[PDB]
Amino acid sequence: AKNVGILAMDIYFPPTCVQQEALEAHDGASKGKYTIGLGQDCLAFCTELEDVISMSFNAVTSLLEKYKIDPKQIGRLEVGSETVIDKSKSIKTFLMQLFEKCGNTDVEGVDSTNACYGGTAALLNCVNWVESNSWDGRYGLVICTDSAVYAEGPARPTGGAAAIAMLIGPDAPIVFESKLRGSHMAHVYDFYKPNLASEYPVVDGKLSQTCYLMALDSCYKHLCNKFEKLEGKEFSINDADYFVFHSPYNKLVQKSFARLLYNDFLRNASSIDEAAKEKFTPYSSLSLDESYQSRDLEKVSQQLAKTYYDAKVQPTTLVPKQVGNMYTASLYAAFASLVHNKHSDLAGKRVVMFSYGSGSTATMFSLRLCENQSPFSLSNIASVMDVGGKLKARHEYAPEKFVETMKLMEHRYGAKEFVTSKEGILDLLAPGTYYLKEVDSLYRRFYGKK
Repeated sequence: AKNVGILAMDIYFPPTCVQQEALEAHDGASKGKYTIGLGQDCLAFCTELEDVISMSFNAVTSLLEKYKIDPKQIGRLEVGSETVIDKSKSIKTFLMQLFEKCGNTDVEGVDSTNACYGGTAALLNCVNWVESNSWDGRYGLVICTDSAVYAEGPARPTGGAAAIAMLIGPDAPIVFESKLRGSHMAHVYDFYKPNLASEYPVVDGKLSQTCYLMALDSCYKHLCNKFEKLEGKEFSINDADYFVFHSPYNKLVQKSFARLLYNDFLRNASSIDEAAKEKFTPYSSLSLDESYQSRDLEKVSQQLAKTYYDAKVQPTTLVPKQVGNMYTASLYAAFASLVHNKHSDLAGKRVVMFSYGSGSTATMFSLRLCENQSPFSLSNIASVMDVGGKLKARHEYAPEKFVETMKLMEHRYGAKEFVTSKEGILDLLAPGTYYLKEVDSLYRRFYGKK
């Protein structure tokens, strides 16, 4: 199996959304608190008719369909999600209905979990499966799916929902540079969900910033070390064409890329020019511990990174800014944004990906993009995903109707024995979309289509 990586991708997000500007006004918030301070424009959200299962159905069926993939040709199916539906029965098992109809039940894979990192863990397991002695010559299929918008509180504007499906196989247009990565994992209580009966997390804002930056620095350092062994030169921001990040909100993306410039400063890397050096020098006496909480450092790193950001990062932001936090699918939606925006110039380029999940688990890994024939080509991936079209076909909710919907979702969370209400909503879903009809008295969920 040569050149293993991503062959095909498709993406689903709910058409129902709320504009961040309007939400600012609805809340008691000063203008631009969300659109500038978070860097977020719009928030897609599941109504009562949509959930992680239904969104996965849309994305996988669309992928299978538009790339003309025989479902019998899937040898492994894996799911990343932090959205808990059952404590025992995996989301993977639900998705198997989509293969049973073909009689394809000999399929490896289950669910991977750690916060926003589960989709990455699955992706890597699937790539490793293709390269392994156990590979049977069939495709791997990875699903990242998540939905959560807190009905109340300060975290409500940072919600979102999507499912991404990725077909994995040899001879790919998107190739894993297998040795060029670094991971960081640790036992921390930065952000976790310890109360099984509620969606509210315990958050330690203090620890969480320290944890995320520590993971990012550490992944970058490990990847740089690997690069130095591989290519015999020190890595800098100049050695990749694009940097793609886990993108819960856009401001964190800006800070993340800027932190990489600071790292380059510390390593006296060649991305750091004359003037940049002089900008960072006042901060050369800061300890690492000190570096994580310095606002002044943040702003200078931001000033330095500014020009590189528009070239290397900005094209990865379309979907996350228009949809919101997609949790496990976030990084892959940023990547999908990149393909949408730059497909005709991506052949030959290096793309660095950074995946994070609180608790904490993180990996920075590198991809090389390649010219390939359709249907497994960058151009055909951009065409199939139709991100432009999906964005044009959205339906805006007033913040009012949005808040009522979130209260409704709060009511249906971990609940049994109800029928969803289709009146006014089904009209908004595109033709062929899966939706939740009812959850019976034994918590069993039933779906329709269209």
